Amino acid sequence: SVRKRKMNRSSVGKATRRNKDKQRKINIQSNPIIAANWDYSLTMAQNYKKLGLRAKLQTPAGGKETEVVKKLEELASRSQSEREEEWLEKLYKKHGDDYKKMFFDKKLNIYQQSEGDLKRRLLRWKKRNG
Amino acid sequence: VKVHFDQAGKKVSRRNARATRAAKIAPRPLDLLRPVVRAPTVKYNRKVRAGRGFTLAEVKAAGLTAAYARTIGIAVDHRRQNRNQEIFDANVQRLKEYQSKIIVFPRN
Amino acid sequence: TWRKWNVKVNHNEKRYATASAIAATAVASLVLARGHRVEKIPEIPLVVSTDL
Amino acid sequence: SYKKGAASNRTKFVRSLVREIAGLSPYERRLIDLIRNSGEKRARKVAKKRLGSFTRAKAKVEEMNNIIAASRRH
Amino acid sequence: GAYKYLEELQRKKQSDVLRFLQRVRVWEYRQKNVIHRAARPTRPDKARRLGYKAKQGFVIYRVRVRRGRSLRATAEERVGRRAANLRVLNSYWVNQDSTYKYFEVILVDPQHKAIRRDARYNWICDPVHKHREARGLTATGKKSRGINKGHKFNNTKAGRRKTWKRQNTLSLWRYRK
RNA sequence: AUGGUGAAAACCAUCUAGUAGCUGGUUCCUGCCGAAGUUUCCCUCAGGAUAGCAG
RNA sequence: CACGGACCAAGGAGUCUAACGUCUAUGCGAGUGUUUGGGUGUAAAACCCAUACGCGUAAUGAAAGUGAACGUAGGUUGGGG
RNA sequence: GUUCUUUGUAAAGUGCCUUCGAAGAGUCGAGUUGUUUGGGAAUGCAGCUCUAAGUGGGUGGUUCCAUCUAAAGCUAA
RNA sequence: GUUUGACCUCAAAUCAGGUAGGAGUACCCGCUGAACUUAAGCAUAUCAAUAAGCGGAGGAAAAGAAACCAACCGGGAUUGCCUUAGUAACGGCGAGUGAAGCGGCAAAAGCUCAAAUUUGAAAUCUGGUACCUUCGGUGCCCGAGUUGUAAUUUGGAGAGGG
Repeated sequence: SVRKRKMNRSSVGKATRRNKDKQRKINIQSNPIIAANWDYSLTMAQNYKKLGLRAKLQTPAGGKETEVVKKLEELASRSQSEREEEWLEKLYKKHGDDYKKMFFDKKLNIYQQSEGDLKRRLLRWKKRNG
Repeated sequence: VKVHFDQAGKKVSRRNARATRAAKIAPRPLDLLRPVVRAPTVKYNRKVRAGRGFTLAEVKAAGLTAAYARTIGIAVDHRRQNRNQEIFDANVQRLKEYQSKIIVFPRN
Repeated sequence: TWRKWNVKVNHNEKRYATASAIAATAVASLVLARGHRVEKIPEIPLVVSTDL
Repeated sequence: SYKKGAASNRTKFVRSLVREIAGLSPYERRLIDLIRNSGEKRARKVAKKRLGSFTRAKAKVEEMNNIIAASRRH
Repeated sequence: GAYKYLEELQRKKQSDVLRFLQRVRVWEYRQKNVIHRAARPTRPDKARRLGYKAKQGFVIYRVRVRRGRSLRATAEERVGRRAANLRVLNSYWVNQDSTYKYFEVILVDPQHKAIRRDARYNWICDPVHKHREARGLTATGKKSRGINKGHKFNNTKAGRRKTWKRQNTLSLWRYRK
């Protein structure tokens, strides 16, 4: 070759890259419980059977719980705004619990929300307050 | 004249590709849960094979939603139709069994 | 490049060959003829304990 | 075709509105006169030659019949 | 809104209203250059349904081509050479003469920061779309390449040279078939 | 033929290892067997279709 | 007749592949073929294999069909043994 | 893993009930002159002439039935 | 108002910020296109939807989420491999040319516009400039933009409310 002949001849050197070992021994990255329980001497499919978890959901072409309990372990384990709360205080002190009067009201209930909207927000308000 | 000298090479290529996908998609099983489908044409109708994707109907009957189905790794097809009754039953049972097996991790 | 490099074999014939090859390992005279200084070995076929 | 292509009051309105505001094309200008003089028979002949198929020319001459009848009376 | 009325108005092309607009514009476009920039698209409904937003970075070049290879693709190719920084998106017919045909080809500036942002159009900034018209990757180019789906397009679906090279070169495996 | 360079009809590079009803040449030993010189139509002229002789 | 040979060293010409057969050997046998692939591996080797497909296994016809025991799957004559 | 901040009558999702509900034209197609193919139902494309429809339109199967929704665009392996 | 002012259009500049050319070219995408050679002379078949030439890209490209294939107890984006198969089919049936659906596998991922009003408030963006924790954020000014920029929707429907 023309260009390769110069690169071998020059005193610049070549951008030598040794990256063939890393193409096989790939570290697991996305789960810490797996990161501890993964034998790199074994293959992909062999590591899955060792754990318990399925490696393939289809019937595979060709031929052929210590860890899974720890995954079930990690499976065992919103408020309202200041204006919204203060606005609900105005409605409750005015009417009480008359939602029909509350939604036919114009001065306090400006955005013409339904009975179901106002009462739901009042239930959340009655949890944080009286 | 092409020669496939790389038959051994490309199997090692494909295996390492699956190995990377295993490393990156750590707890998940590399591929999506595909349906069970009856093949077309008089010659092949006795054969029952892996289909592309389920349906909105099969997904809805299983007890989950279409957009959510894809996030849990169920392949969903929208152009496929549920004409046969036996195929419909077999796929619904396949999903319900799959839903008993899955362990969906929390987002916290 | 497109010379026939690899050879297709019958899978059964290939299995026959390995069975024959295994059978010939337990003969002792056949092993001596093949090479292998096996005069001072206790018995054939030689089996060592699993702790090896 | 569950979503085949229902009537849609708006689309019908727009099509008929444009149908009059645009006026008439030269072949149609000839065609409507050809209906009143030479009859619907020869009108379908000229329309079939002008357009592609006869199935187009039927609905075309039928549309011209609707235009002429609605114009003079109402 | 109006785009339904315009859509239907553009159907009746030889009708009295649109006939008159043709004979005025055909004279006006002959006064101007072969390849020149229109400030706004004359058929804006068509511009939209071919992917034109009236924001900074979109350009509508008007182009003139001779009559009697395809003319739509030649129109796009001519503006590609003149406006090299731009990327051809789509083109459409506006007006024609006995001697010439006119197209209003729409372009996008990939260099303009209003396009490098929004994700609906930032795909055109990717270097794989340099001269889409010079490779027949536009609407009219893909049309002339015979690329659709069906029995009709069997010999020219995924590259007519690709299917030829596949069919007329011998393939041999390690363990021969 | 394609593409190019030169010039008071040319050359260079590829297609092209172009196509031969042919010319010249074809690389170790020994043993054993061993011809034919032609029948009949495809018409023959060319190439063969067959029988004969040697396995 | 003629064509080749001044001499010497080295180089130098029935090869490789595909398609289709011939015979012989090997494997198995109404079946047979792992090697497109997948699994595995001391890593282009070797070792395993799913579903299919290839060819063969049951014929007689031209559009439409039918289907092989009167039977020690025959009676005789021969016929290696 | 470790924290610092999360707000706004904010952003969605799901089931039921009620009222509506627009989808690309000098394009589809038609005749013809060339190109494309081994293409028999000019396949595909281009040139030129004319040029549609909305309980629509394209493609196939023996009188219906099945199948998609062109004439806009993006996208890894 | 015989002034003046809106726009639209055409200009301008050694202004500010950019960008396009050329090289490489095995692969890919377009465009253009011979002849020696094969059937007997050569118009097709045939060299050949080749070579040369021209234009354009990238790490791949192209293709792609059906206006698809089918005729079945239906499949379901695209690409590639195995097979279908040297089959259908075409070819002075001859040199011969030569698919495709199904099936097995490799790899798998879907979505964005245009479409009917934000109309109780262009909710959007460019640029300049001042700072900041600078592949950017914020304030302020300017321009674009109603000949429609944002949010909401793309038939798998969807939206309005309850």
